[PDB]
Amino acid sequence: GSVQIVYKPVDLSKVTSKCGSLGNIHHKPGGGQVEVKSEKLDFKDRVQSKIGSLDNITHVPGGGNKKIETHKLTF
Amino acid sequence: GSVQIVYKPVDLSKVTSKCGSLGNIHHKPGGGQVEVKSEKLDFKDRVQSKIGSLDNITHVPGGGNKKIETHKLTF
Amino acid sequence: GSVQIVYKPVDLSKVTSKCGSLGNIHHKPGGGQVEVKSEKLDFKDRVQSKIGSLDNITHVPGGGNKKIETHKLTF
Amino acid sequence: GSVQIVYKPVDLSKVTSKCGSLGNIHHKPGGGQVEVKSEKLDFKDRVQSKIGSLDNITHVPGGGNKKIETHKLTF
Amino acid sequence: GSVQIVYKPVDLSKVTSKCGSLGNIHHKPGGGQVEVKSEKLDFKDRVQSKIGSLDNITHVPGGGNKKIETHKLTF
Amino acid sequence: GSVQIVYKPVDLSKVTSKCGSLGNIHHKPGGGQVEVKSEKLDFKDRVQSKIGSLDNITHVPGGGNKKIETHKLTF
Amino acid sequence: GSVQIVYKPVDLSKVTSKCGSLGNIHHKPGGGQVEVKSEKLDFKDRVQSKIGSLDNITHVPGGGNKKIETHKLTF
Amino acid sequence: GSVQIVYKPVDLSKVTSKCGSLGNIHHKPGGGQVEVKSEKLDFKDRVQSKIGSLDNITHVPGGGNKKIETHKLTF
Amino acid sequence: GSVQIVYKPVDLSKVTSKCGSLGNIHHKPGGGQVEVKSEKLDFKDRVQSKIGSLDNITHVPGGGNKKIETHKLTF
Amino acid sequence: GSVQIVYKPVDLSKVTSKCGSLGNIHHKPGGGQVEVKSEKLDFKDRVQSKIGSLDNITHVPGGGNKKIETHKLTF
Amino acid sequence: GSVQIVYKPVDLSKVTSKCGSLGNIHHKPGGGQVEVKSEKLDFKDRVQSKIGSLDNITHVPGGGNKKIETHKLTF
Amino acid sequence: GSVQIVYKPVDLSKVTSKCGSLGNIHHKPGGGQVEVKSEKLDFKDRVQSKIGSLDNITHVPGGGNKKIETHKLTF
Repeated sequence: GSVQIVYKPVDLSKVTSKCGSLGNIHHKPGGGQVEVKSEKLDFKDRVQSKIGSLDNITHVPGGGNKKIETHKLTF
Repeated sequence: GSVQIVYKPVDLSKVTSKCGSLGNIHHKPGGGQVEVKSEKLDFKDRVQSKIGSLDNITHVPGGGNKKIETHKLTF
Repeated sequence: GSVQIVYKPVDLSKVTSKCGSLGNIHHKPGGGQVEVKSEKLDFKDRVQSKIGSLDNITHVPGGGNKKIETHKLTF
Repeated sequence: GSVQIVYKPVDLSKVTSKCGSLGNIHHKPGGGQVEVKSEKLDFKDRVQSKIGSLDNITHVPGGGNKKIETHKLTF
Repeated sequence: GSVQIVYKPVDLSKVTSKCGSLGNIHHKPGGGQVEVKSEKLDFKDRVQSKIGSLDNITHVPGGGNKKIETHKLTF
Repeated sequence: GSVQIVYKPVDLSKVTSKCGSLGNIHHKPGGGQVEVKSEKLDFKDRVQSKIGSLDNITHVPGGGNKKIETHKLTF
Repeated sequence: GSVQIVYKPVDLSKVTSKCGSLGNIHHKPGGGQVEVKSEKLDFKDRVQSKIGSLDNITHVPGGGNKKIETHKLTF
Repeated sequence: GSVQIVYKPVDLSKVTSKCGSLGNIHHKPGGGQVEVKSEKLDFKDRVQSKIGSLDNITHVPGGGNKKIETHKLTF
Repeated sequence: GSVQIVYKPVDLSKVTSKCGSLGNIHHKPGGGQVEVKSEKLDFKDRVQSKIGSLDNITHVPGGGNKKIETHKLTF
Repeated sequence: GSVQIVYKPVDLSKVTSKCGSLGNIHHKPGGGQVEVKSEKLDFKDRVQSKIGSLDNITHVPGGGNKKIETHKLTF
Repeated sequence: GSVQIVYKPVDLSKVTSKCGSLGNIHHKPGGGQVEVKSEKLDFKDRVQSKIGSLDNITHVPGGGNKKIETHKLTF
Repeated sequence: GSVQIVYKPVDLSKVTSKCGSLGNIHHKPGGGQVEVKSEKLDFKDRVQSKIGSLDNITHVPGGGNKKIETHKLTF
C-alpha cells in the first residue's frame, strides 16, 4: 500500500494605501484691471497680518501595510 | 490500499484605502475691473487680520491595511 | 480500498475605503465692475478680522482595512 | 485768449468665447451580477452592428473675437 | 495768445478664445461579477462591428482673435 | 505766442487663443471579477472589427492672433 | 447478372461582371463669340470658389465571381 | 457476373470580371472667339479656387474570381 | 467474374480579371481664337489653386484568381 | 510736310469639312445558346441569297476647301 | 519733306478636311455555346450566297485643300 | 528729303487633309464552346459562297494640298 500528498497554497492578492493631501490647489488673488491704484498700510503695536499667502501643513503618523502568515504539515 | 490528498487554497483578492483631503480647490479674490481704486489700512494695538489667504491642514493616524492568515495539515 | 481528497477554497473579493474631504471648492469674492472705489479700515484695540479667506481642516483616524482567516484539515 | 484740450477715452473691457462640446456624459452598460453567463453571436452576410459604444467628433468653423476702432482730433 | 493739447487714449482690455473638445465623458462597459462566463463569436461575410469602443476626432478652422486700430491728430 | 503738444497713446492689453482637443475622457472596458472565463472568435471573409479601442486625431487651420495699428501727427 | 453505369454531368456556362463608372458625359462651358471681354476678380479672406470643373473618384472592393461544386458516386 | 463504370464530369466554362473606371468623358471650358480679352486676378488671404480642372482617382480592393471543386468515387 | 473502372474528369474552362483605370477622358480648356489677350495673376498669402489641370492615381489590393480541387478513388 | 502709312489686314479664321459615313462597325451573327443544332437549306437553280450579311458602300467626290486672295498698295 | 511706309499683312488661319470611312471594325461570327453541332446545306447549279460576311467599300476623289495668293507694292 | 520703307508680310497658318481608310481591324470567327462538333456542306456546279469573311476595299485619287504665292516691290 501507498500514500500520495501535495501541499501548495498560493497568494496572488494586491494591497494599496495612499494618505495625506492628494488634491490640487489653484490660488490667485488680485488678478484685476485698474487705471489708477493706491495702497497705504500703517501698522504699530503687536500687529499680525496675512495678505495673499498660502500655508499647506500635512503629517501622517498613520499608514502601514502588515502581514503575518504561518504554514505547517506533520506526518 | 491507498490514499491521495491535494491541498491548495488560493487568494486573488485586492484591497485599497485612500485617506485625507482628496478634493480640488480654486480660490481667486479681488479679480475685478475698476477705474480709480484706493485702499487705506490703519492697525494699532494687538490686531490680527487675514486678507485673501489660504490654509490647508491635514493629519491622518490609521489608514493602514492588516492581514493575518494561518494554514495547517496533519496526517 | 481507497480514499481521495481535494481541498481548495478561493478568494476573489475586492474592498475599497475613501475617507475625508472629497468635494471641489470654488471661492471668488469681489470680482465686480465699479467706476470709483475707496476702502478705509481703521482698527484700534484687540480686533480679529477676516475679509475673504479660505481654510480647510481635515483629520481622519481609522479608515483602514483588516482581515483574519484560518484553514485546517485533520485526517 | 488761450485754449487747453485733453483727449483720453479708455477701454477696460473683457471678452470671452468658448465653443464646441463642453457637457457631461455617464455611460455604463452590462455591469451586473450573474452565476452562469453564455453568449453566442453568429453574423452571416453584409452585417453592421454596435455593442456598448460612444461617438465623439468636433468641427469648429466659428468662435473668434474681432474689434475695429478709430480716433481723430483736428484743430 | 497760447494753446496746449494732450492726447492719450488708453487700452487695458483682455480677450480670450477656447475652441474644440473641452467636456467630460465616463464610459465603462462590462464591469460585472460572474462565476462562469463563455463567449462564441462567428463572423462570416462582409461584416462590420464595434464592441466596447469610443471614437474622438477634432477640426478647428477659425477660433482666432483680430484687432485693427487707427489714430490721427492734425493741427 | 506759444504752442505745446503732447502725444502718447498707450496699449496695456492681453490676448489668448487655445484650439483643439483639451477635455476629459475616462474609458475602461471589461474590468470585472470571474472564476472561469473562455472566449472563441472565428472570423472569415472581408471582416472589419474593433474591440475595446479608442481613436484620437486633430487638425488646426486658424487659431492665430492678428493686429494692425497706425499713428499720424501733422503740424 | 451484370451492371453498367455512366456518369457525366457537363457545364457549358459563361458568367460576366462589370462594375464602377461606365456612362457618357459631355461638358463644355464658355465656348461663345464676343467682341470685347474683361474680367476683374478680387478675393480677400477665407474664400472658396469653383468655375467649370469635373470630379471623378472610384472605389470597388466588390464585383467578383465565385463558384463551389461537389460530385460523389458510391457503389 | 460483371460490372463496368465510366466516370467523366466535364467543365467547358468561362468567367470574366472588369472593375473600376471604364466610361467616357468629354470636357472643354472657355473655347470662344474674341477681339480684345483681359483677365485680372488678385487673391490675398487663405483662398482656395478651381478653374477648368479634372480629377481622376481609383481604388479596387477586390473584383477577383474563385472556384472550389471536389470529386469522389468509392467501390 | 470481372470489373472494369474508367475515371477521367476533364477541365477546359477559362477565367479573366481586369482591375483599375481603363476608360476614356478627353480634356481641352481655353481652345479659342483671339486678337489681343492679357492675363495678370497676383497671389499673396496661404493661397491654393488649380487651372486647366488633370490628376491620375491608382491602388489595387484585389483582382486575383484562386482555384482549389481534390480527387479520390477507393476500391 | 510729311506722309505716314501703315498697311496690315489679319486673318484668324478657321474652316472644317467632314463627309461620308461617320461610325465604327460592330457585327456578330450566331452568338446564341443551343443544346442540339441543325438547319436545312436546299437551293437548285440560279439562286441568289444573303443571310446576316453587312454591306457598307461610301464614295465622296468634292468636299474640299478652296481660298483665293489678293492684296496691293500703290503710291 | 519725308515719307514713311510699313507693309505687313498676316495669316494665322487654319483649315481641315476629313473624308471617307476612318473608323474601326469589330467582326466575330459564330462565338456561341452548344452541346452537339450540325448544319445541312445543299447547293446545286449556278447558286450565289453570303452568310455572316462583311464588305466595306470606300473611294474618294477630291477632298483636298487649295490656296492662291498675291501681294504687290509700287512707289 | 528722305524715304523709309519696310516690307514683310508673314504666314503662320496650318492645313490638314485625312482621306480614305486609316483605322484598326479586329476579326475572330468561330471562338465558341462545344462538346461534339460537325458541319455538312454539299456544293456541286458553278456555286459561289463566303461564310464569316471580311473584305475591306479602299482607293483615293486627290486628297492633296496645293499653294501658290507671289510677291513684288518696285521703286
